[PDB]
Amino acid sequence: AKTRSSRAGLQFPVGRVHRLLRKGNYAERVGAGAPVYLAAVLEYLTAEILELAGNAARDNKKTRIIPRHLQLAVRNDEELNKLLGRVTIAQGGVLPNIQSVLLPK
Amino acid sequence: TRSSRAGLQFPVGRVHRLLRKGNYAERVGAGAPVYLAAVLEYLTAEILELAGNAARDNKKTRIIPRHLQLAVRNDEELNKLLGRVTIAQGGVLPNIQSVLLPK
Amino acid sequence: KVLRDNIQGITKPAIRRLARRGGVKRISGLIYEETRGVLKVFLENVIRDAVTYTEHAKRKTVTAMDVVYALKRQGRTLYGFGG
Amino acid sequence: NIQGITKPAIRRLARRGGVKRISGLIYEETRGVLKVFLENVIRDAVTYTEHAKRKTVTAMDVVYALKRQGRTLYGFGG
Amino acid sequence: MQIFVKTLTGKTITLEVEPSDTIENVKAKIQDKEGIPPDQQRLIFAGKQLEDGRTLSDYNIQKESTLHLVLRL
Amino acid sequence: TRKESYAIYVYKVLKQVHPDTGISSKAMSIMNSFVNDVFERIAGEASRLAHYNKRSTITSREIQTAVRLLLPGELAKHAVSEGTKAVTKYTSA
Amino acid sequence: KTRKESYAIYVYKVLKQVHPDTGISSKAMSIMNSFVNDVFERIAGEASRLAHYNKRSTITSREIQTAVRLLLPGELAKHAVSEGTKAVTKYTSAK
Amino acid sequence: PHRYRPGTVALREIRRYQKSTELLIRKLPFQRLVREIAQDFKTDLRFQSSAVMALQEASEAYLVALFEDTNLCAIHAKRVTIMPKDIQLARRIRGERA
Amino acid sequence: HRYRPGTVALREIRRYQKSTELLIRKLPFQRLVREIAQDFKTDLRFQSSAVMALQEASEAYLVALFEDTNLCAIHAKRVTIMPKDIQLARRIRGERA
DNA sequence: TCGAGAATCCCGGTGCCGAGGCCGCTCAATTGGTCGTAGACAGCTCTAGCACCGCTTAAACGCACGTACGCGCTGTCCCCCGCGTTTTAACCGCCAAGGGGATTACTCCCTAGTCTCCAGGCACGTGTCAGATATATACATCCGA
DNA sequence: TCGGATGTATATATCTGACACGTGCCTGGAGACTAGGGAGTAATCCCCTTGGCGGTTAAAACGCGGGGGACAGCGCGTACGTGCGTTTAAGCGGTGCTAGAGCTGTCTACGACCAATTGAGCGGCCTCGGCACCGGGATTCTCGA
Repeated sequence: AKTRSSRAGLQFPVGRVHRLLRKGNYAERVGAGAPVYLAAVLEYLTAEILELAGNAARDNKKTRIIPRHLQLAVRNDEELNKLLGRVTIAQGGVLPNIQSVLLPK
Repeated sequence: TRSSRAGLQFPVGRVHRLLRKGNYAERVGAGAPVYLAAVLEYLTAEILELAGNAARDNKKTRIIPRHLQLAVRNDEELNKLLGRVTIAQGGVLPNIQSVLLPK
Repeated sequence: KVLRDNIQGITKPAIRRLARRGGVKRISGLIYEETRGVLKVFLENVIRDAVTYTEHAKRKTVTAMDVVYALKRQGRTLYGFGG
Repeated sequence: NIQGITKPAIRRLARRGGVKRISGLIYEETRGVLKVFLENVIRDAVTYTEHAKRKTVTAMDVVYALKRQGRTLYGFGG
Repeated sequence: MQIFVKTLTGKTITLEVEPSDTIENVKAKIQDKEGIPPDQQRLIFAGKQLEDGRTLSDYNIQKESTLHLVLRL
Repeated sequence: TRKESYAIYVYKVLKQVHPDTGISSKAMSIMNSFVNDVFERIAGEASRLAHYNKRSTITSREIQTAVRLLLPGELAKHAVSEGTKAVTKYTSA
Repeated sequence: KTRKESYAIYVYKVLKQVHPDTGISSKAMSIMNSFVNDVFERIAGEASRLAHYNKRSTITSREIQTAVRLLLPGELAKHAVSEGTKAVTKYTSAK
Repeated sequence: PHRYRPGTVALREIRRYQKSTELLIRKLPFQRLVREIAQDFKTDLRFQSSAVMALQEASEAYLVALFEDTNLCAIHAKRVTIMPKDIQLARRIRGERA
Repeated sequence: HRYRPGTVALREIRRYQKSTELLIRKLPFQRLVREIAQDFKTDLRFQSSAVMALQEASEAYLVALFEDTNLCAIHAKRVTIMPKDIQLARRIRGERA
């Protein structure tokens, strides 16, 4: 196993994260365990979001993913919505909610 | 010294050392601390003048956090600068709704 | 070329459609002016921030990335244009 | 314990705001919202003092936790 | 520089004020040219209830401005 | 000129999760921006905590505390479990 | 004992300069110290972010001026830049 | 002569525009307004198209959120129609200067 | 004799909003803080200044929320606050889900 | 409108402890100076923003008409408010003990830094099918006799 | 409660431009080794927190008369939704053209380190005057008549 990412069985890169952390003036010195942890967290979050989006896209009998599916997946999950409570997504749209009293009787 | 040359009160050297050791950037120029000290001194002088006027209004001689709160909340711009903040022992401004007043 | 009285470009049906997306049913005939004013002040703030940002850049063209920076500064960051 | 916040005390606290009349359920509503607020604040403070590797909660930890939520405080060295 | 103030009666009266002119002085002007005591005069510009003592330059009230007034008995 | 991004890695993760689903360009840009934002937030919080604690080196512990700080409860638990598993796997060899 | 550092003497000098006969309390000192630290932190952070943002590894007067124009509101921003440039030109006049 | 009762077509538009995802305001008037606004701060400024698009998206999101909060306030007041006072009240409670 | 309702209420409004002291009793607040911190960890020790700071922050937050509730209540053409006003203010503020 | 009673503010006197000033001392801010590189400048090169002309048509503006909804007036019934009496626990003041925070001194090992070598990802290029358009039809829904 | 006219979801051809994939290469990442400063560990001290007991008194709790306020019902006159016809500017499709963003080479002034030095800033003491507390009197609303 030559590449560092292959050592930990991870998909996200490790050298790129290490270099970005070093050149990002975050600290005087950095350890040898930070990049793997950060890459694992990022990969987990991306996998969660991607699987939500894939399920949403499948629910609409399509094949490719469009920003509306991402908006639906993000706004249909409570904790993910709270994480992005102050973020606007392009072309996402809104959730189809109508106030009950406005409906005809 | 260096603050004497610029005719300022705040220390240039302390600001320079804090900027250098606060890893904000790889290197810093020689014109930064003077500007920062001047800005800080202007802001604190404005705040102190407002607080002193407020204290002199109430026939006192010392400044207590209530005077600082009144001075900050009275000036529009200073209020909007310190929007999401709170001051200990400050209080609230004397406002009552017009409708709540008796007929 | 001088430009003036452009605020009328935002037509009444556009504002009605914008309200209809939100979920409003009935609209009074007076909200258009304050809607235009709110849009005006929001645009003024964002444009001033972007203009300052590009002025520091020592250029004469305003890119979308400066707009992204200015939007992020006010705590309303946006995804979909890079950076 | 939680019911230790007396009805006259919350009545006075509201009176500082400038409200004239009070209904019956406001006491319970404020008790609930105060419970939520405290839960969050001392949870953050406990996490900070956990990483600090200490058995005592310092006012600096509370100041940092308050700042982290955009509710910074002046008057305690932070 | 001159502005205008309209009451709920639809009458708009010109006010000849200055940036250094204060709300106390402007309400004295309403006293002089209308006779209404300031304790009933309540005023809104841009949805903000002004106190008495500040200056117009602080709020940067532009020329030709129209303010909204009521008489609170 | 090179324009670095997180395209191929996100594509690999998507292929691993779903076998027959495709992605558009705008969605890929959205994911890249989201990843960059999350990375910036975590790194900044970790650096601030390390400077608060009077230390001059960033390690796994401050990253773990930052993850416990920002992310919600169950998300933090899952993320910390995945991170500790990854780090012990890396240090085993 | 720990040699803790503060801004008490400098703000005391400023208060004496602006008002001859006025006293102050300890809580006011703590409040002013915290306010000064907060403002300095905000300005320095924004300036450093912009300096590294426009592909540069050096922080000078210019990005500080831009930040002062950014966070500070209009009229006080103009007063601050005027005071800062006056101080800078006075300092560079001598040597 | 078919005459729908008031509100039915309003419901139809509400559903139709909520389902869709594209923007609503025309482009050229918005570009003219943006150029005129930017004229004051500095003269002879050239704008990229993507910047105008981003401005339009941000304004769209902000206005939609404000209208939603206004509708919430209006239904709280025991009414059906929104009024400017609802806009001012929502802006005040949100914490932004009115 | 007797006082008509609404007068002494205004008297208390002026008196309390003029002063600058806290209203919540210290000991019950300390007990509640200790018990609510017992969940995340046991046998925890607190400095007094930390408790004072927590009390100040909580009081400020509660006063702000009460003022917003009063504003909403008067807007709804009423004089008495009600829990629906509290929930509406919390929802519009963007904190409650 | 007019009557009095508490409530509140102003004044004088007395006592106390936090702030302003003073003295001693150690460490961080000056100062004269060398050396490497960040960038200001000159140039040049190709790209995209601006102006515009003509055609098309879907969108915008103004009008008649009708209805249902914001608003004022009336009444009822009920529920916080202001007093008065009885119950209790907060706070002060003090006394004891210890354990955990802050400091110092020693040791070892983890990472920045350098060199050499190489393959992973990016710019470039190309074939192709997923989905938008257009068309036609059957099912769901809404107003009124 | 029903039925016709309307709008909406469903099925189907089709043609295209965005998307997945093959290729070359070059610049960043990995193997190997050093060297030292930062962090971990072990004692040691003493300061702040926890604990408990007596009192006293101000605050808290409970009950009652009652007048003001929330809420529902009715009447109305207008402001906005809906449909139609008329006007008009947005959008699309090419065409020119020049200002200016972006990359390259230079050489030059500006900032980091290091060695000797000192005085500005911090800790401990004190003393006294500004502020807190109490008694007393003047004023003013505020509810009844």
